[PDB]
Amino acid sequence: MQPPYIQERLKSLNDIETQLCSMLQEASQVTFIFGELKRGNESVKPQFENHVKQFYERLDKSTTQLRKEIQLLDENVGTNKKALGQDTEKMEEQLDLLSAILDPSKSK
Amino acid sequence: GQALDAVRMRLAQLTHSLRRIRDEMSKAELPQWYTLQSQLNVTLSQLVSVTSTLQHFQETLDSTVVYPLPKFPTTSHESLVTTLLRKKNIPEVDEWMKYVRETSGEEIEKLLQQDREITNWARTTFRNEYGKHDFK
Repeated sequence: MQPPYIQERLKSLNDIETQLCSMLQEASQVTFIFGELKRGNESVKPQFENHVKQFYERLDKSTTQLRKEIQLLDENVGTNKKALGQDTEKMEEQLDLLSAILDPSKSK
Repeated sequence: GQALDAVRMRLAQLTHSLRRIRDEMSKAELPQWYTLQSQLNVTLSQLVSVTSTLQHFQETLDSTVVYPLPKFPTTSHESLVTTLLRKKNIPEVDEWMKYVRETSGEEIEKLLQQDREITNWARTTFRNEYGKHDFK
């Protein structure tokens, strides 16, 4: 499996696009609510401020976190290799098989 | 005549752009999406410029009075004259805004001022929201 650092990096990226999807959804609801606000019912007027504020705060911190990720790219620089040992490990397992062949009491 | 000349040249280039987008859509194979977007945006902004310039010079167009040429023969070209003379809209747009008005349907004036205050309030609210977070 990959080293953990890459794991939380990909988790943060996934959070980033989920936040973008949430921003698009909230844009959909604010566009929806503005229609009836133009229609002329004032009951949903208080919800408009909350929706706008949450939309803007969702737009800002997502870009901020993505900026942090791109910054991490800046200092992460400088921080078949398996083949060099690959034959060796193959060697090992083959002899292990011979051991299983060599002992008739373990072939069950 | 200067205003109508500018209208002429701009509408001619708009028609040229329409002919362009036409003969690149008429091909049996659709080009790349990006070229279509570029053509769409260019032609559509050109239509915007057409609308704005036609708006600017309404007085010159209105002042002009239409009259057929003495040399132009109407006996043989009456069909051509009637073709340009007619101005009634295409019917589908007509019932289109008829259904639109049907759906839409001192009271009207005070709703109008209520819309004014909602517009101003929303503009101020979004100005405040933009000012809340530093975007630079």
